[PDB]
Amino acid sequence: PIVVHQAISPRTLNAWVKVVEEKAFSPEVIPMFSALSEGATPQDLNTMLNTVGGHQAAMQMLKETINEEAAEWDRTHPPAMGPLPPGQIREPTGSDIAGTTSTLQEQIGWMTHNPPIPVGEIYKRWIILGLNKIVRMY
Amino acid sequence: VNPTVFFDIAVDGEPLGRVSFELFADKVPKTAENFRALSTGEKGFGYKGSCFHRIIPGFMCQGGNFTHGTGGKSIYGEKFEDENFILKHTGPGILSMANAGPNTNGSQFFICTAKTEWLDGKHVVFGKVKEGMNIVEAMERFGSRNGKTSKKITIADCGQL
Repeated sequence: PIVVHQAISPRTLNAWVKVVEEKAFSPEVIPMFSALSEGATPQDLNTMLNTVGGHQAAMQMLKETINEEAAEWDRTHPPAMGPLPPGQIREPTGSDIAGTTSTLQEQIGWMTHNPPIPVGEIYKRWIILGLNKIVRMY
Repeated sequence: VNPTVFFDIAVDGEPLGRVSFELFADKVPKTAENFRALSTGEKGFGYKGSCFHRIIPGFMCQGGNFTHGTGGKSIYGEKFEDENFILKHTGPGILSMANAGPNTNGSQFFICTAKTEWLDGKHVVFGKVKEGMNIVEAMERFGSRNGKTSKKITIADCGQL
């Protein structure tokens, strides 16, 4: 979370892992995810998702949704013509928002830009859409 | 081997001055040729009457979007590959290709008004100002940190010398 970056709490991860594993909490998976990822960077979100052992098929299915949303973002957000001014980094691509091709420092730069480029919140939306599919299926 | 081209620049339709460029055909022939042919209008379209739509003081003056925001077209199709990155952005006067990422060259270009080393390996340098750098310097004052210009800066005429 941005608060300066601060590591995600150990027991935020706890909450999460223990909310994924237990079926009685299935309806609260999405709300729990939302509550446990407040101010999260994409790196934080990936760390949280990837901390879960024993749900590989579900996690692969989520990644497919994420990758689809990343490509849809790119379709509707063509990159701006450079050259980039000094001190300025690119507008984020879909893979940047998902944290695959961006660094923590780039993510922080976007999220604390004035006005904010809220890459954490955007990614969170994609993950939630994916979690809907997996709550439905798995 | 290396052709020379000129722009006659105008500010709100009033003549400002001539800027000439040496194009580095010897090192980036494909990129040189695109800019050369767009300058003469010999394909039936090109830079004549286009504007410098993005000027950032202390950085660069950008133009060559003669189709209207990512617009313009090369003489080879809409986009072409980065030819090489042999030449560097060493100082004011450097003429280099604008792009929206790797291998996305079209018609847009920029003139450096400072040393811009962080663009090395990302934008293809293909020429330099020969005469008229003081005109480029004057053009800078019409820009903003935004890039938005305060006046219509246009290429009233252009061609090969």
